[PDB]
Amino acid sequence: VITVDGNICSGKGRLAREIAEKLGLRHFPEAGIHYADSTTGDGKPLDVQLSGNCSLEKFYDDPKSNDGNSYRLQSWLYASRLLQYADALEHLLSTGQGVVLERSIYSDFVFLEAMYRQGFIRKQCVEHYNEVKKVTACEYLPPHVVVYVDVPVPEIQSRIQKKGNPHEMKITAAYLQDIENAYKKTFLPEMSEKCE
Amino acid sequence: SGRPGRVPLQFLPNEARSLPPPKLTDPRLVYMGFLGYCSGLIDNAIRRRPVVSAGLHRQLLYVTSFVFFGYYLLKRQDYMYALRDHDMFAYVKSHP
Amino acid sequence: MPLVYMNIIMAFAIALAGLLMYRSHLMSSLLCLEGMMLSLFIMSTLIILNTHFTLANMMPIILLVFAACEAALGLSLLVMVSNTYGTDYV
Amino acid sequence: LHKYSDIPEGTECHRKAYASTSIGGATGLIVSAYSIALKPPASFLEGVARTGRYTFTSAAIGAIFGLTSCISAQVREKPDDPLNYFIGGCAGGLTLGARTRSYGIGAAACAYMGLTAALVKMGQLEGWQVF
Amino acid sequence: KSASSLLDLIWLETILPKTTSFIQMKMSIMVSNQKGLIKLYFLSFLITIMIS
Amino acid sequence: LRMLVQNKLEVLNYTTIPVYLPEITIGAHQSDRVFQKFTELPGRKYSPGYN
Amino acid sequence: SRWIARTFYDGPEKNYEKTMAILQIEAEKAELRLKELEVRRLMRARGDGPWYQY
Amino acid sequence: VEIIFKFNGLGDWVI
Amino acid sequence: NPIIYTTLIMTVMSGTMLVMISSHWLLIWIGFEMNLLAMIPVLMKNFNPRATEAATKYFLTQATASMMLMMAIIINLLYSGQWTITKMFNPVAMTMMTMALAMKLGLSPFHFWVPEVTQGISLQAGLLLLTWQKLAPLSVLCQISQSINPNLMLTMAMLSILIGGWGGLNQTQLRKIMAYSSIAHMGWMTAVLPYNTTMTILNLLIYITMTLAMFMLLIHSSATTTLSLSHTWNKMPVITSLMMVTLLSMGGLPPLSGFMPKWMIIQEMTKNESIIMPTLMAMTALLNLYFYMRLAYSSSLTMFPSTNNMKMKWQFEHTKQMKLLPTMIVLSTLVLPMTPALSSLN
Amino acid sequence: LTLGTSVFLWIYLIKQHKEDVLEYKRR
Amino acid sequence: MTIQSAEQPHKIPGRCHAFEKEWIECAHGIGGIRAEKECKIEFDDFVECLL
Amino acid sequence: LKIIIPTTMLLPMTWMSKHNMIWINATVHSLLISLISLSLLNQLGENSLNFSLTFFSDSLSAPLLVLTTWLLPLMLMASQSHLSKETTTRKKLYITMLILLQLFLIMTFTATELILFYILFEATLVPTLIIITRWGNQTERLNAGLYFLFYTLAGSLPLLVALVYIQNTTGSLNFLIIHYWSHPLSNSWSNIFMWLACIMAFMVKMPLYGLHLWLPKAHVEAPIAGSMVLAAVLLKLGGYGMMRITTILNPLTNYMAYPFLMLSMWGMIMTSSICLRQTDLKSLIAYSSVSHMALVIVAIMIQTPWSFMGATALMIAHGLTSSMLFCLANTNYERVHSRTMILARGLQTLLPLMATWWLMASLTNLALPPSINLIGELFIITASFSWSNITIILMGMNMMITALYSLYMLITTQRGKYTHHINNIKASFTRENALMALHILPLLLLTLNPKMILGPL
Repeated sequence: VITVDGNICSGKGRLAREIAEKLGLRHFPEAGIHYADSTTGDGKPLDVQLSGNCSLEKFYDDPKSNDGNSYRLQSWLYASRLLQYADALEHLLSTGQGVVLERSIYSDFVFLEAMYRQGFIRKQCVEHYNEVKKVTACEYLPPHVVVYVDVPVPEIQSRIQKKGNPHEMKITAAYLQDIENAYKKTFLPEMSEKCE
Repeated sequence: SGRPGRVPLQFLPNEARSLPPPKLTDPRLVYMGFLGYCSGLIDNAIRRRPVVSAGLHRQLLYVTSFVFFGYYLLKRQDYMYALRDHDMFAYVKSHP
Repeated sequence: MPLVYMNIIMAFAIALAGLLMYRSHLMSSLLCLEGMMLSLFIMSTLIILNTHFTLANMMPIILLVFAACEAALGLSLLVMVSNTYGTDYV
Repeated sequence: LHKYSDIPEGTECHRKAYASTSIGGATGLIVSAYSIALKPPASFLEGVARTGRYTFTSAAIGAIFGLTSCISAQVREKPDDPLNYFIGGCAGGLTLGARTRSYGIGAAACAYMGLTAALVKMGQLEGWQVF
Repeated sequence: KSASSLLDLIWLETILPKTTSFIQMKMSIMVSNQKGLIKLYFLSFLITIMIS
Repeated sequence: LRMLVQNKLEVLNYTTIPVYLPEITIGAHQSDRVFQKFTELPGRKYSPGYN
Repeated sequence: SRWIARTFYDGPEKNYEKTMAILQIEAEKAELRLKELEVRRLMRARGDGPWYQY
Repeated sequence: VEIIFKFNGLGDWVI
Repeated sequence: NPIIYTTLIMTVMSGTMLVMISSHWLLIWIGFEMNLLAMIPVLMKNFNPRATEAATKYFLTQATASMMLMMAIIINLLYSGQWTITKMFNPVAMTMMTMALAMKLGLSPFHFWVPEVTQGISLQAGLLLLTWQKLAPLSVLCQISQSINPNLMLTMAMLSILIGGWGGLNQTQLRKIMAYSSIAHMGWMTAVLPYNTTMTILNLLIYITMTLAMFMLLIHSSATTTLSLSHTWNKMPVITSLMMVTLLSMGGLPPLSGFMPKWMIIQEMTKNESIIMPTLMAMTALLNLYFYMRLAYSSSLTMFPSTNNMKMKWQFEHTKQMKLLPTMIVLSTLVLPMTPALSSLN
Repeated sequence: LTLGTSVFLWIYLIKQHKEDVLEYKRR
Repeated sequence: MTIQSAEQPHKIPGRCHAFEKEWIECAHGIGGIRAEKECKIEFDDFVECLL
Repeated sequence: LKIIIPTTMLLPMTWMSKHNMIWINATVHSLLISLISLSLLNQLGENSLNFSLTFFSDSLSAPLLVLTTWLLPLMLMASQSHLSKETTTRKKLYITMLILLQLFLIMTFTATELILFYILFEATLVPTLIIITRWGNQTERLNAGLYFLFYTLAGSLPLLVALVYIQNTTGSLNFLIIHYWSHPLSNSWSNIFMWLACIMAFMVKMPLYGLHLWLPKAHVEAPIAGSMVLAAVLLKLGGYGMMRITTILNPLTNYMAYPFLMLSMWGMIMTSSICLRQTDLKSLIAYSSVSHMALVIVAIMIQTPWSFMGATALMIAHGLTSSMLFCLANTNYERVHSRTMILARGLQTLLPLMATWWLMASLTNLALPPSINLIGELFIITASFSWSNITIILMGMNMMITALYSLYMLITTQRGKYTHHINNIKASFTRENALMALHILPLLLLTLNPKMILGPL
């Protein structure tokens, strides 16, 4: 299975488009708040209130909300993306066909890695996140078969301006730069050794 | 156990048989019925299910199951008690 | 009962007390247990030799087998505990 | 215990008191034994300090219990009713109260040890089988 | 000063709920001593055999 | 590993670990209520094949 | 009162006969239980009986 | 022997 | 792979059946011995740094127990030249056979291994350890009930109940609690054993049914630590709403089935006089009940705060249904007006 | 399948009962 | 495999076959309990046969 | 066996009832079954009525049985607005607790074997526990559950072993024959422990002054449907059983009554005195309840026939009046959530008819003629006075303080100024008036025909 690791705003979408065309297996659709709802039975998104009770737009509009949404989204997304793995890796063990994931769990290290730096989330939120990380991820053994990628921070800032959504435009730069910095500094630095 | 005569693993002696069988609607027995019934119901409720109306099939399986085993178990019951009563009286003649 | 039997039995009692005083790395315990095994063996065989209760000549060896067998198992567990530490009961 | 059992009645208080002292000493050695077994004292001298503690305490309790009981028997000269032990029972706790240097534990020990002893005597009178 | 308070809210409750409820605190922390080192209770098996 | 891929709650089994950080955790009233609301949906009262 | 005594209840007689039969039955069980304990103590004491022998 | 249970003593050959 | 796992578990079944069949002693000691070798590996599935020393505990105690047992058999033979079960003919030997079996049941003060070992393994291997392993040693005690030295038996039989109590009030994570529950019920089984074995076997059946109910439920919810159990009220409310009941049946509140054991036991011992012992025993059984109740408070009766992440899990039904479960609940609860049927056990 | 087995346990039960009563009358 | 006698290869006698044989012939319907009374003498001689 | 089946039958009816209609179902049929229960009352002037081998209906049980059947609808009327926002399955689950409970009562009153009577006597413990613990308000209820529980069991368990013992030392455990085959047990020491073993559980379940501590702390916590039963009935059943087992004992009772007569004769004045100064009403009522039960328990122990007559009467009367005060207090607690009595203040000013019920209820609490409460009490004072001429000086003080605090709860939570800001009150629902009228009317009709309530003696 192949999970492209495009790391940007509007460039995130660009990464997905290249990946979808690239692989025969169905492309990851992002698997965000209603990603579970897609598989649930109705196959359809619910209200945000119970399906996730996080809402990303309410992250970007007021990051560092007194309500810990800044974290509540993070961890919720991680659980969903974990399920993503399960939705597709099982299919890998079934039909034996390749299948194309969009972003995958190893990539979720970094958003929190920066949010902690901008201070959007308190440290204990992090400690919870890495205990649950260690407890859950460790048993999943094989990773990879997937392509890392890069885009300039400023250039993504440029496409971000081009991008229609207001919330995306608001997003801060220094945060995103901290993302790309830690992301390249550690994520590829460890994972490539396994993918090799 | 260890009583003279008799053989080990047979569930029920031919020496029984002579005792009347429990009648079909002995209340104890029907209670085995409902016992199976409720078990059959919890079988639904645990596995979500729309309780009662669903799987009325299997529910019937359970009630027939436990009433069935309950029957023979009742036979061995009466056999055993009749047995101790018999041994007791024989012994009271044995040592007047 | 002739004194010799008493002596072997006592060797058993020591072969137990040694198992239970139980100290440091546990490999000593698998030893002490096997010693215990050996004392039971000998104490059995002397008896079967005594009364010429011939069929039971088969038992001691069979005893030995399983007993040795479990001890043979025991080392394996020790391996695992040795595997993460370099063994100690402590 | 069979030795202690042949009181008789309460005659010769010393003869009895020595036996009760013996029983108290025995139980003290047992409690000390498991205590050392399950609470590794560290530095063995402390361990014998511990066992000296418990042994002496339980022996004391047995002594004082025995002699107060027999004295009450030889004074009230009732002498067979269960209450005859109960004082000693109540006394015993106080002994335990002294070593612990606490009014609380001594107070509770008085009451419960008293009731236990009273039940024991009552049992000798009634042949209660326990086992 | 008495009846509502010390006689029935503070002693009459001390004498048998709080007693047992405390004694089980002590005993329960004593028996379940958290540790679990082998040499300990294993040696205890020894002496309990010697007594038995 | 294939057995683990199936029965996804298992892969989710540790994601609901009780650590009780104030932002994640929810008081019993809101949870009892919201889940009381989740059952209100047409496809959720029962296992999917039965509803 | 008469009409009630007709439609609902009954003379004492049924109560009385019922009480009779009850006392008889339960008495019989009582004596049987005691006798059974006798039989059991003896039979275990001696082994002479069919159903305690090892 | 008084310990535990009696040990009859003398030489082994006797049995 | 399952094909080997099943052979192990079947040879455990055989390794106990063998004890339940053979009359010759040597085949009994073989029965336990084969049982052991086949019991250790099944504790080592998944395999943890923790699980390893769990198995070390279990093996070490079972091995020394089997040793003392064989020694006491040999001494029995020395003083009567027999191999048939029957009465033993030398008290110094007999007390040791009682000790060896006392370890095999895990009765106190030999008990300390059981709460620990349970901690080290998954609830599958756990349940199997607390039920199937309790058969064989009892299977031999029923055969040597004839000559038991009742004093020695009732003392461990009581002390098992006190220790099975006090060590039960203290713990959080459920498995250790299940350990103290079982270690407490064994006191009730082995208590009445000198007096009347049929009551023992009755109580045994109830105990096994009960602990099957619990462990199937814990499996069904994958709860472990008490708090972990606390969340379950919102996800699949029924099963917490059913743990309540099965717990009460552990507690022996009288309408419930679990009362049937105690209330036959009290009968039997009372025929023997021995009136005081059951009173202390029954009083302490209360203390045993109390932590079932507190554990009930964590779970069904009251709602500990849910964690958010739970919500997605609501969409996903539990799978791999365990067929035998519902009946194991129901038999372990409602069966009380079916005591007399106990005489089927003669 | 299971329904048929269930009916079978019935008819077998009423069978063995029925004959059992007769054997009772005889003995 | 049970018992001192009970057919052994090449019909080799037990060392204490006789007292054992008598003692078992004494033991049947008496069963276990009364057996420890009435057959005591036989078992005694068998004991001295053993030790 | 005729009354008992339908009582089981409401359960299917409850579960299958339409989701918003269940209250009507349970209410209507519970009323009907009450009326069917009423036909039992006839009894006989000589022999105790009999039925199956396994049930019988002594005159002592019948009024109690009628009462117990009567309470279910009441608890429903009280409950059915207290809860509303609860999910349908949970509510439907909830009334099952109540009805299951009364089913155990109808079984445990008619007895007949004292082991059956026991196992039901203790079986009652579960549903009331569940109700106290899941639907009580505020935190303390959790702790309360435990006090309610162990105090029963710690009492009941020895009783259990004792029961088994007797059926071994004598023939059958059955009540009729043991009433006839009864033979004295006397002094020694084993027999004394037999005595306490056969008394302590019953003297726990109806609170005794040294042991009553759980009871207030139950009533503080339980949702009202739990309160009405826990007060009006379970105490009374403990009394019923203790009146039952006194067929044995004697002459030993003559020698063992004294300590408990001291805890009771003193505990009545004492608890009533504590009753004179509570912080909050819901407890005040509870201590009033203990303060009356002490009278029952001495009435049982002096064992004079007058004393049992008075025992029966007072048991029932106190049942109804106590339940009445509880619902009547819960109404305030719902209107203002104060709980503390001081906040209610001038409640009479703002609404009248409730003040009238306060009047009737408290008025019969103090017991004035010719309330069955009073006449129930006067007998036991008579027999007590026969038992000891001094005893009156104690009883009189009771009749003093039970006046005071009773009137007190009236004049403090009613007469006087309204609190200003408490706008919350909203002018009395029909169900409220309906409910308490349902308590109090039977209580007043009942005085016309005591002769059917005085019981067997």
